[PDB]
Amino acid sequence: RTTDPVRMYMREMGTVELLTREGEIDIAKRIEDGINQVQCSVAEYPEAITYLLEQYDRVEAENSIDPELAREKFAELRAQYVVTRDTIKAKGRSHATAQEEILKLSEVFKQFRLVPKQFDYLVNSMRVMMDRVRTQERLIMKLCVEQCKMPKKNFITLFTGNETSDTWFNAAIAMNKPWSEKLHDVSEEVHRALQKLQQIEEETGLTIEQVKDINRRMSIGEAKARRAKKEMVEANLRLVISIAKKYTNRGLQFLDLIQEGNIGLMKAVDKFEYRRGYKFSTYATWWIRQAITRSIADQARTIRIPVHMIETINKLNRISRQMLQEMGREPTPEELAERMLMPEDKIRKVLKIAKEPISMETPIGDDEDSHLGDFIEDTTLELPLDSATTESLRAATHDVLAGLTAREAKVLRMRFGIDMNTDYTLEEVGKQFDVTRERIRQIEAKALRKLRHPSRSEVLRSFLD
Amino acid sequence: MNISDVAKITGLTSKAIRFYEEKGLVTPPMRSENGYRTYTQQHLNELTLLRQARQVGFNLEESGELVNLFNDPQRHSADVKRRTLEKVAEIERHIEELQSMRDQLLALANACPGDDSADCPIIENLS
Amino acid sequence: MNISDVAKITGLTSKAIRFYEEKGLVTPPMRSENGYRTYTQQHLNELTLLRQARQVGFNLEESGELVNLFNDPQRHSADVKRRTLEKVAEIERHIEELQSMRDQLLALANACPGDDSADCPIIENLSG
Ligand SMILES: [Ag+]
Repeated sequence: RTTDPVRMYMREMGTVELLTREGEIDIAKRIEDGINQVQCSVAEYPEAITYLLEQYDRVEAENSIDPELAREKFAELRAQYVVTRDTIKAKGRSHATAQEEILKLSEVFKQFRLVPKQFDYLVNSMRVMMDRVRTQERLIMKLCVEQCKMPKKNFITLFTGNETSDTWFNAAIAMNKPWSEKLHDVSEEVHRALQKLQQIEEETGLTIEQVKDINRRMSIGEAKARRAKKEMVEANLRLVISIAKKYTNRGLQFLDLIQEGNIGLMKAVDKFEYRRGYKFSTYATWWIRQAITRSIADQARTIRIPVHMIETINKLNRISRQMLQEMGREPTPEELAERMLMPEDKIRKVLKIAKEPISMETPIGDDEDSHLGDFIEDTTLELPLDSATTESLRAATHDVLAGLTAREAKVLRMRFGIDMNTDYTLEEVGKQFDVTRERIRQIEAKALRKLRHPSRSEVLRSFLD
Repeated sequence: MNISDVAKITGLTSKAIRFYEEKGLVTPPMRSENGYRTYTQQHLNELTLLRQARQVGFNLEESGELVNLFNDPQRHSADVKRRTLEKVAEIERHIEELQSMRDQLLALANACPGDDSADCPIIENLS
Repeated sequence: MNISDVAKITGLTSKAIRFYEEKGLVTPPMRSENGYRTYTQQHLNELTLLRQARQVGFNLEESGELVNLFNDPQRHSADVKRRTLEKVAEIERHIEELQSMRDQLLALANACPGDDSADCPIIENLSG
């Protein structure tokens, strides 16, 4: 109903409701619940044991805790794995005490020492395992729902049963099935995929239904964490629109700084760690100001000056404003250089790269008839010299060197590149004619002694200007 | 446990230990899965030992040969003692040649306190 | 006069004198229409003066000042005297640093000789 994107952005902000202090700690506790759901669901995964084993191998060569607790508290899950592996895989998979040992392995996981690089690896490995089993189910659906004339409802009732051995394949060749009698015409992909599913199951050491509900718990916890992150970032858009007042200069628009503070607040969500007892606005202020300075350093300038030189030139502008207020006169580079504790040539160098280049549509004249661009000199200049002599000297060499009735002109035209593509040295022109370099040098000196005399090369002499 | 705060505690700079990390001088620490590097207290002991070796006037090759036999239970202190003896013998040879230059030169430059006359007997005798 | 026999006279090679030419302490010589450096008798005197110090009597930071004051040509025999007094002050600070280093090495480097008793803590005592 409007035309400004920032006003309907404010409308979408006003659609959601803000937070009080108790609402802030409630959304922080919802973030904690969304994190800890994945933290306890990953304890039931068999690859977490190998992940903690490679973590113990990484910290073997190593406020903070002592490393002895990292050496001791990263090896009991290996013992639980080697006392569970004789029950979860051997002597049948469907067992109650095997699931009790699985829960015992899961309840000893709280020795986290959380690192954001460590958290990505288990999520990535479980996501590509979920992607592998999902494209396995997708290719099975492509070979069974689309082919052999049976709908999607005749697949899930046999898919949810075992999905381990060959019983589900000839379960789809049921009591009559005249449309699905093509056995060997469809077997060639499905048993090759079932062997891949079986080797995946023997890699994880568990049936496909348990890892299916484990990945469903992963998706549920990730969706709940995403909704908690969404309400956290939506309740704090007043923070970015209230912090974006102090950086409202004419280098960028408002919306780019707002959406950079949005990703700064999104980083501050996972960098919050609310158990210290602080508010989200106070710690998020630093991250959003960092994102705002990063956007005003990378963007808001045609010539992209980096963030450290942006910081030094902002300090130089503040020192120049302070010396303007303390003196009244224009700030010389000497006082700014001695107050910056930097040499003066670096001060003038960062002063040279002062601001965005004058755009092409500024009215430098008296009216709006002639803008900029009608005053720029050509860098690729084509002078009367550069247009006339660059061909007339070529014609003069083609006229004079044609009088050279031997191979000296043929070895001199490739000595510099006249009527040739690649410029050659004496060695490359030697291998064609005269492999000893000094023969070509002596014939070049003879051609020089023939051409340097002001008798017939005076037209070549007049081209020195 | 990072490298520049430990350099500020030990009195060093980060450029020196980064140049030691560039060559084969300091043992490479494990990456802390970020844009930083952690230090073992044994690595800090090797760092301050190499700083004490460089501050007194040892060349960095012989101090590297000292820190290669550091933080290990072998620690042979006879061949490296002979190597440091050859190092200070080369240092004393440098001292001997510089003092040879010192008592070779210093008896010829008494007069001519900066006049505009183009006559000096030092350069025509040396060359 | 291409500098090859001149290089055998002065006792150097083309690379060191080329590096001297690229620095701001040697006067620009003559190029005899081929890019080759030409050195006259005064240039030969400057070359033998800078090689009679850098390889014999001085380092680059003092021989450069000597060859800079030599092409004045009004030479001074007391500016070089206070220059070499500052130079011998610098090298006497240098040799007192090296003799303190030698005394510290002889104080905290004595250990057992070559035998079956390894793991000497003398390197740990030098660590501090
Ligand atoms: Ag004189």
